[PDB]
Amino acid sequence: ELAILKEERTTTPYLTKYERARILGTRALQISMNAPVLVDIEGETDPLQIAMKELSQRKIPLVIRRYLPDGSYEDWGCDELIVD
Amino acid sequence: SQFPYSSAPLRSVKEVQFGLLSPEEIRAISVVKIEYPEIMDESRQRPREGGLNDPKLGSIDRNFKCQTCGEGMAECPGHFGHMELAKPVFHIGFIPKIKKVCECICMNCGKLLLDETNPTMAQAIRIRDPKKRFNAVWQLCKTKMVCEADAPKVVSRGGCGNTQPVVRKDGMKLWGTWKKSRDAQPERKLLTPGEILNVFKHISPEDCFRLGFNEDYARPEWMIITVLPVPPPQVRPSIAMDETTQGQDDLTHKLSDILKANINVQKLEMDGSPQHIINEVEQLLQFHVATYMDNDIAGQPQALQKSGRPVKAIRARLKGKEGRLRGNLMGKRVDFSARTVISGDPNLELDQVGVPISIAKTLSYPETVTQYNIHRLTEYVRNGPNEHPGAKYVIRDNGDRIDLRYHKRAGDIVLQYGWKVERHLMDDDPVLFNRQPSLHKMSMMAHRVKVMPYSTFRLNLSVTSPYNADFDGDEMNLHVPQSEETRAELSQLCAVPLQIVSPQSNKPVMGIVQDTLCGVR
Amino acid sequence: VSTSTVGARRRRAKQQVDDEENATLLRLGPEFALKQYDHDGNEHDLIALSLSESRLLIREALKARSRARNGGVIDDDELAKVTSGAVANGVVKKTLDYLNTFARFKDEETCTAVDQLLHLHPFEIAQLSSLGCEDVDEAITLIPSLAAKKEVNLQRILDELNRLEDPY
Amino acid sequence: GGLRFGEMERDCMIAHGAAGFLKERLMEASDAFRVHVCGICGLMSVIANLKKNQFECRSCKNKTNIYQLHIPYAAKLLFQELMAMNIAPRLYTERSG
Amino acid sequence: GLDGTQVERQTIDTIPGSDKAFHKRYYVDLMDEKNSIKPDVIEYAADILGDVELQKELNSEYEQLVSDRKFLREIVFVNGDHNWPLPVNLRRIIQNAQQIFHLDRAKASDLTIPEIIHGVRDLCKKLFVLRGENELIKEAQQNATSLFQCLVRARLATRRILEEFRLNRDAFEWVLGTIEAQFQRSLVHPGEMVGVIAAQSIGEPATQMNVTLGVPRLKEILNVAKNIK
Amino acid sequence: QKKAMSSRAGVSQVLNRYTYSSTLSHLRRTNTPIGRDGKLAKPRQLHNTHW
Amino acid sequence: EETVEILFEAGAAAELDDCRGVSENVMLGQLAPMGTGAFDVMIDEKLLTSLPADYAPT
Amino acid sequence: MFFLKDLSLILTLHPSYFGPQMNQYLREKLLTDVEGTCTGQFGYIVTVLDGMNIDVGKGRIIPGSGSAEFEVKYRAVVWKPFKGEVVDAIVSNVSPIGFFADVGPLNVFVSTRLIPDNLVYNPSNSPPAYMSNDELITKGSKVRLKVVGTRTDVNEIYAIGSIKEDFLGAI
Amino acid sequence: IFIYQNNITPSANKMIPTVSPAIIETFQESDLVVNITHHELVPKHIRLSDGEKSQLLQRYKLKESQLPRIQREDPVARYLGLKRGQVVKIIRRSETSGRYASYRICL
RNA sequence: UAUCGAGAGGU
DNA sequence: CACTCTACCGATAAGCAGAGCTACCTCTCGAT
DNA sequence: GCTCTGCTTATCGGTAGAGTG
Ligand SMILES: Nc1ncnc2c1ncn2[C@@H]1O[C@H](COP(=O)(O)CP(=O)(O)OP(=O)(O)O)[C@@H](O)[C@H]1O
Ligand SMILES: [Mg+2]
Ligand SMILES: [Zn+2]
Ligand SMILES: [Zn+2]
Ligand SMILES: [Zn+2]
Repeated sequence: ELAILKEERTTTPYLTKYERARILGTRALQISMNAPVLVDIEGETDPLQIAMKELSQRKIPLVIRRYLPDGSYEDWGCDELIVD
Repeated sequence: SQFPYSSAPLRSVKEVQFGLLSPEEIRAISVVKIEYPEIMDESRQRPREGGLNDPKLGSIDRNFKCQTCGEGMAECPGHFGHMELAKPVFHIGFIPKIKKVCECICMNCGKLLLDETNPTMAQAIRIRDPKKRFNAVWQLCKTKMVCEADAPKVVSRGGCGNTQPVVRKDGMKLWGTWKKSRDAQPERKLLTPGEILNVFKHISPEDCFRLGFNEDYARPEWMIITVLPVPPPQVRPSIAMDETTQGQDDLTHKLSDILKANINVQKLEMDGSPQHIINEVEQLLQFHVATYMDNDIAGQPQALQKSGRPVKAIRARLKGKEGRLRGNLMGKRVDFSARTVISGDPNLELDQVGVPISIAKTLSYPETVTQYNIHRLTEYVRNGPNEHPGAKYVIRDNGDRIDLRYHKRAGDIVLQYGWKVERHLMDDDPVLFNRQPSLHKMSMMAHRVKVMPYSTFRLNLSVTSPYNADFDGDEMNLHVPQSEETRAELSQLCAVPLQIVSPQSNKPVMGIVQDTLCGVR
Repeated sequence: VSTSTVGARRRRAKQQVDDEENATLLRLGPEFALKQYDHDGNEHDLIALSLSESRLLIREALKARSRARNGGVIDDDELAKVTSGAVANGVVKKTLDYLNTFARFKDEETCTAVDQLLHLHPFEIAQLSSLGCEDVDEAITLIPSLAAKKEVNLQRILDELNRLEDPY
Repeated sequence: GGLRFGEMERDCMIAHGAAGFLKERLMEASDAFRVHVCGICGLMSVIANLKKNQFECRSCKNKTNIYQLHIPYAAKLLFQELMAMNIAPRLYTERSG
Repeated sequence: GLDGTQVERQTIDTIPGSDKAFHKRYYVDLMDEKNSIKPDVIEYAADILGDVELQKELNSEYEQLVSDRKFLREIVFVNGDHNWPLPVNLRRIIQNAQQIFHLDRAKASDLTIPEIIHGVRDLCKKLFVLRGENELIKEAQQNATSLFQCLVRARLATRRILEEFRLNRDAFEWVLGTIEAQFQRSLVHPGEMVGVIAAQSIGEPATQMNVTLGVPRLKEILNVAKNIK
Repeated sequence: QKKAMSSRAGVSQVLNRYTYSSTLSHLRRTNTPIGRDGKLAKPRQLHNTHW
Repeated sequence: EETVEILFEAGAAAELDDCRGVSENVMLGQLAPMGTGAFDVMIDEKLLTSLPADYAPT
Repeated sequence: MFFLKDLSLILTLHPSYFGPQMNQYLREKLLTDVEGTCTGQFGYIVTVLDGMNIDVGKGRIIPGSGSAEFEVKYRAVVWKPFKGEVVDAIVSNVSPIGFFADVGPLNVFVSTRLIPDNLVYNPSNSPPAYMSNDELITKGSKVRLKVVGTRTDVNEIYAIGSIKEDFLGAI
Repeated sequence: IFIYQNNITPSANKMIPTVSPAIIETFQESDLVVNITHHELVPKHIRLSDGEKSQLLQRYKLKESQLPRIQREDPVARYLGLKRGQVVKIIRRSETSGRYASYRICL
């Protein structure tokens, strides 16, 4: 009902600075609780570092639910949002 | 995690429905009736049942669990009582609104003095907002000085024909003057709270709506007080001046005054009542119930403590810079904070802050134990709270903290994955740094810690400008984020380098200054 | 823990004592009103199930779940083992044996025949099918709600129901 | 004592868009409190024994529709102070329009 | 739709100058040989003169620049101010392309004229502030970027690209790609608390500062005073 | 004491002894009891007659 | 400003407060609908399915 | 009395469960948690319909905890008894204080004061039963009773019956 | 449209809403000596059709109460005879974008 | 490890 | 058909009372 | 102790209409 179909999405295809900070922090927390990591972990083992590696490879398994003023929303995966 | 488990689902608040507490509801939520003004049993220790500190109201003592909910003082929210009033009194906040409703309805049967047959009045009922509707209605009915029995054959609207009073406010009293039929003699009688209460209960549900009130939540007779909700001791705690000397809160004394004054209204109407005394004793109950809620009533003396200072009523608890909202809710004092004198350092990066060792050993960050940091964190635990880099607490998955000051076998602690170690503040931890007055967002920026000797916070000279800082005694404040999520907000949104250009004037707010600027020329 | 579609019921000034559940007076409480709502907000009549209906749904659902777990490849004691946990094995086994020994219309052919015969409150429709009866006198006693509805055929209903009822 | 994170520091965090940090400062780092409310009447009138696992709003005769909230202690205080003045501030966990 | 940190003062070059100086900088005449593009700056110089179909493009370019000049001079900036904060610093993008691609010389460009006019015209359709095909969205999007398009067209005109900046095909495609990327980066981000930022940006200077001025005048405005001094 | 409000505060003060100069100044101080509510400026200015 | 008068009027007129403002959520100790709070974060079940099968919950 | 009820369950998932079989885990978890349990509000949840196709939705990450909250909506067959409701049953035990009768999920107690007077408990008989002349209530006897009281433990519900009325008794 | 010279008595002013669905509008003859819509600072207001308004509300997913407002007594609203619920579109100079379309709905 | 005030100060 | 004579709603001020008055930080001292 | 605004009371006509010669 409230959900907006993928083909009719009008919001920005770039990850916002606010979405990035929340995604990195949220994913960091989940990693420190031993969530399955989707990238190889080499020498950089801090939760934030692993989360930043997953971000750079479009591998953070989270979805942004962007609410519009009327209450409807577009779900965007972090795999599909453009990272600078 | 510091909260003991509860099976009730955790949710956030999405809506606040305001309204008035009906007399029935006040009694339905109460856990004890408050009757006796003597706080103590008989100065023989323990609180008097039915008294203002009845233990059913809740526990504020470290060794007594609440006799209503069984929880310790930490969990117990406090529970309300109720106090029946011998005579109905006005709510001090609502007198001017009561006056408006009186001028709207017939003071005999309780009918809206105008009907939907009146075109302008029919327009006023159309207004969706309750507050605006009430005003549009009151602007019409104020001048209608007779309850019409007939619609404007004879079609009757249910009126009773009585003339309406001209209502005037005189302090906590409402006076109504009826004009007996040209000019003759008018007789102003007092509109007691009880009289108005009964008239208000006869307002129809349909007329309740047209007046902007609400049949379930804001019924107009609930503006008259017949039963008072007695707040628990959490709202009005006692304090001990010298260990063995304890005084009561201003609210506790004021409720005692209401209870005493209530008993004397019961003592008159049943025996020695010289009338001019019944009016003086009832007026005094109105006084205590009014100044208990609002002690800045214009035009009359303030209620005073025996010390001479005015009583701290509930209204004064909430208003002003120091009140409940601006002083406790929009801002408040916080843990994991620090403050000291600032100094400049030519040998620090722009985004660093030099933090005295003593501060870095007092502040802490709770790092979750994983396979990748368990060895590192055990080393901190062995060093303990007084040696840097060290640690202050070990937090179990259950929430139990292990205090590393008092653990003599700290070397025999084994950390489990998922535990937390509250380690000392350490190099490159992000922290929020701040100089007052906080005029714009770069008055609060995230810096990377560098732990350093001596007792000042160190700043790169080029961050002095956005902080408007210098080193003539200025002090600055540091705040430590406590989670992976709040660390990331600091490093990814608030960090100094992200702030070099400000949206204020699409230009930098930091540059080369002082020695470096003189020298570079 | 587990909750349903019916929500709200915020506090009102006036209480109510038309609430005590009495199956004789058709007072089934706040959860089993005549008009229910599904998980999309659409209005829907209450789904009351006779013993015979319920036997079909429960048995179908249990063997359909077993087939789905087998990628797409009979007895009640075996059919109840599809559930997860000894508490569920218990309630389901006790429910099937009860339905196995009191469901008159033990196949969907007869069941749809009873469905069309009956299609009047949804609670009564399930009672008439579950409780075998001889005469109208026994039906208006055990189901005192059929009193003031004034539209029988009841007897040929019971006669057809009893005729449709297979031997045992 | 702790430093005062005042209204102007609040405004700075709003400008930063640091919602998580501001929430944390004003809850976990200060007066975070858990209360139980009644799902029907919205008041903090619930009697909750946690070792007995029993909850009840006696006014509504309700033992099942009950929620816990995390709010500032000073918010619990504010709401109890409003109740003491006959104002009902009902905290609901669902909208209605 | 822009973030305050992302704009810089830039000159919109179709605004100043006389009509003669304007025409001298922007007009290309493929008929009059001495008013055409210099032959030593392009390789295809021979196949240029006389081409009426290529002159139709250069006319549509110059007519657009005249519209811009008329729009900017009669509606937006009547007093002639042509230096204004705008996103994406074009001077830096060009001088980086001149350095990255070694656009020194005295070397003829391999960049054809239709590539310039269509490249730039297609660029101004990819500067998405608002997305969606709705008629109102497309209108809002065109209004939102009108001024910036004028800035771009005033710089990336055929004559200037070839005579003045001396871009080749590799550099010109890079400038287009960079402009598109930097414009996206200059959009304000949803979630931005522009209210408090507005409040602090106006309030902070006031704390450090015959008609009434300064704080007493600010107070007259904000309070909507009925009797000003 | 019973009239602590409406009475003027700060008429008597603890004698400053931080250093000798501060004691001398404290014994020679004067106070204008106007307030802090109602800003104005006129009584705060250095008037010519202060010479 | 006018803190107590606002709240008295709100009771007497049964005002419904939808808690969408920044100040509401700050005083309720809730993540405010601003910046990092202007959206929700969901778990991407589709992207998790690219993990090997031995990562599966038991 | 059987119904189809539209229910839902809030499931919170720890991040270590954020793996490739997450949705299937939640569907199994719903069944393990809901099937066979009893509540006074809905009754016994007997079986869940279409368990392998339940739509678990998307998990909302809880701010500050990392864990995800799913609302698993489903439809089940539920059984709740009612005061006044007549039902059939199978007696499980007979004792001097009456008999116990299995009505599906739960067990109903009928006391001696709610048994007609001519039905007399006979321990010497084999097997023991409440007997009359043309009546016989031993273990395994189909009986038709009326639920006259429902008591709720939120774990198992307790119902007391009666055959002290018309058309009720052995069948 | 009734142009008066000095005043309209409040009693006669009540004869104005008693005459629907016909609409009476009053103007003081003084107030019309200069046409205010010719001023530099007053951009061109254009009333939206009933269809155009609906198109606007859907594009922004707006309730009517969420548009910026113009008072019924606004000089330009009176000039256009705007009634409650009607929307004007206003195309306006902008120093950041050149052109900007503002919408207001009449109270 | 009190509360209510007052006074003097720091940037 | 020319007069007043009073019941209306404007539009007046008109007087009034209260509401508000930067941020954070230090220390001493007296009364309850 | 000082500025502001809004809200609650008197004065001002102003008509606008029956009673009038
Ligand atoms: N009473 C006060 N209220 C609020 N902020 C104050 C204040 N007194 C000082 N400040 C803060 O401290 C700053 C004053 O700095 P000072 O050291 O007092 C003067 P300056 O203008 O920096 O240097 P100068 O001594 O070279 O003239 C103010 O700009 C403000 O940041
Ligand atoms: Mg300084
Ligand atoms: Zn308690
Ligand atoms: Zn009346
Ligand atoms: Zn309740």
